[PDB]
Amino acid sequence: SVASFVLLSMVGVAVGMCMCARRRCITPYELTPGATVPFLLSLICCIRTAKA
Amino acid sequence: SVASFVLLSMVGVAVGMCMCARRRCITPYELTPGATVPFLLSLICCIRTAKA
Amino acid sequence: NDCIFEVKHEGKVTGYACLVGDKVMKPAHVKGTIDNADLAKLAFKRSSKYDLECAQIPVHMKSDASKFTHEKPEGYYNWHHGAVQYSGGRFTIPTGAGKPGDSGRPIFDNKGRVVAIVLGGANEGARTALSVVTWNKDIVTKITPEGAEEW
Amino acid sequence: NDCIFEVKHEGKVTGYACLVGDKVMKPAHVKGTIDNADLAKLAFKRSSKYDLECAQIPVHMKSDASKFTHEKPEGYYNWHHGAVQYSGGRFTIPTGAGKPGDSGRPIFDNKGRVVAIVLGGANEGARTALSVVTWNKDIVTKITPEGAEEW
Amino acid sequence: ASHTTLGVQDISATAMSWVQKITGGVGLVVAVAALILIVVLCVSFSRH
Repeated sequence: SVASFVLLSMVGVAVGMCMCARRRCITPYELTPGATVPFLLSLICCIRTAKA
Repeated sequence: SVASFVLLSMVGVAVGMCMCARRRCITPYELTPGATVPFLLSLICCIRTAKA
Repeated sequence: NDCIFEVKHEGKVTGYACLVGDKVMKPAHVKGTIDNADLAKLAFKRSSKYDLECAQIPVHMKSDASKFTHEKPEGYYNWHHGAVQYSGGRFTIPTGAGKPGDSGRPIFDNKGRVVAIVLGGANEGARTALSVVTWNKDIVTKITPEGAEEW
Repeated sequence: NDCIFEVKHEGKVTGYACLVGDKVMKPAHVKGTIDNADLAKLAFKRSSKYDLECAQIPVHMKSDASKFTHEKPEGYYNWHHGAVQYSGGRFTIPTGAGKPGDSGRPIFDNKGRVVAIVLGGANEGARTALSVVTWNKDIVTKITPEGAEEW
Repeated sequence: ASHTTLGVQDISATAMSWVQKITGGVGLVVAVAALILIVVLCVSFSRH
C-alpha cells in the first residue's frame, strides 16, 4: 500500500514538473503578438498554433 | 488460402499508402501556378518531369 | 483583366474561375460548371487542403492568362470590388464589400499581377478579414482568418 | 495619440487594458475586471516575470486592435500624456509627465504602431525612466530601470 | 525452527527485479521530467 502510494506520488510529481515546464516555455509565445510558435515546439509541447 | 489473401491484402495496402503519400507530397507543386517540380522529387514521386 | 470565367449551377451562379499563369484555378468549395466549354471539359485536380481545383491551361488557344507574383509587400491591392488593404499576414476589406458567390476572384497588385484568390472572409467589426489563396516562390499556401466563412 | 484602446478595468482606475495586435493586454500588477463585457469574460495568461497578462481578442472586435511592431529606432515616440524620448534602448519622459494609474498605456511610433506598454518608471531629477513591456522578433521582453515604481 | 527470523524486509526473495524495474521506471520518469523543467528554467532565467 505504501510502495504503491509513493510510486504514484512520484509519477504525479513528474507530471507536475512537465506541466510547469510546458507553461513556462510557452507562455512568452502567447504573450507575444502573433503567437508565432515554431512547428517543432508545437509538436513537443502539444500546443496549438496562432491560427488554430 | 487465408495466408495468401492476407499477404496480398498487405501489399495492396502498402501500395495504397504509397499512392496517398505521393499525392499529398506532390499536390503543393502541381496545384501551384508557375511551380516546377524538383528533379529529385519527380523521381521519388514517379511522375513526369515538370509540366510536360 | 477579363481573365475571369463564371462557374454556374443549374439555377444560379456559384463562383468564378481564373486563368493564372499556366494553370486555371477554381475554389474547391464552389459547385458548378465553367461557362467556357473549353475549360468545362478540362479535368481538374482537387485538393481539400488548399480549397482548390486546378488544371493546366490550353495555352495554345488560351493566351489571355494573367501574370502573377509571389511577392506580398504591405499596401493596397485591386480586388475588383475595390481596394484591399494588406498588412502583416492578412488582407482586409470594407465590411459591406464582401459577399457570397464572389469566391474565385483574384487580387491584383499595381503591376496588374495576381497575388491571391478570394475564398471568403471574417467579420472583424469595422472591417472584414479576407480569406485567400496565396503562394510563395515554391508552393501554394492558404491564409485563413479566424471565423472566416466561404463566399 | 488619436486612438483610444485604453479600457478601464475598475471603478477606481489603476492603469488600462489595451488591444495590441491579436492580443488583449494589461499589467499583471493592476487589479480589476476589464469593462465592455466582451473583454471582461476573457481568460488571461499571467507571467510574473513580465508583469503582463494576455488574452485572445474576440474576432468581432479584432478590427479595433492597435497596429503593432517590434522595431524600435532611436528617436521620439508618442503617448496620450505627451512625447517619449527613446535613447540608448530605453524610453524616457519628463518628470510629472506620467503618474500612478496611467500604466497600461501603449507607446506609439510615427506610423501609429505600438512598440511598448508602460508599467511604471523611476524618477531621476527632471526625467523619469520608464519600466515597459516591449517586444523583439518573436519574443516578449521587459525593461526595468533601477528604482522604478509600479504605476 | 533451527534458523532465525526473516527480520525486517530487505532480505526478500530474489527475482524481485520487478521492484527494481518499477522503481527504476518511475525514478527515470521523474529524472527526465526534472531535467526538462531544469532546462526550461535555465532558458527562462537567461531571458529577460
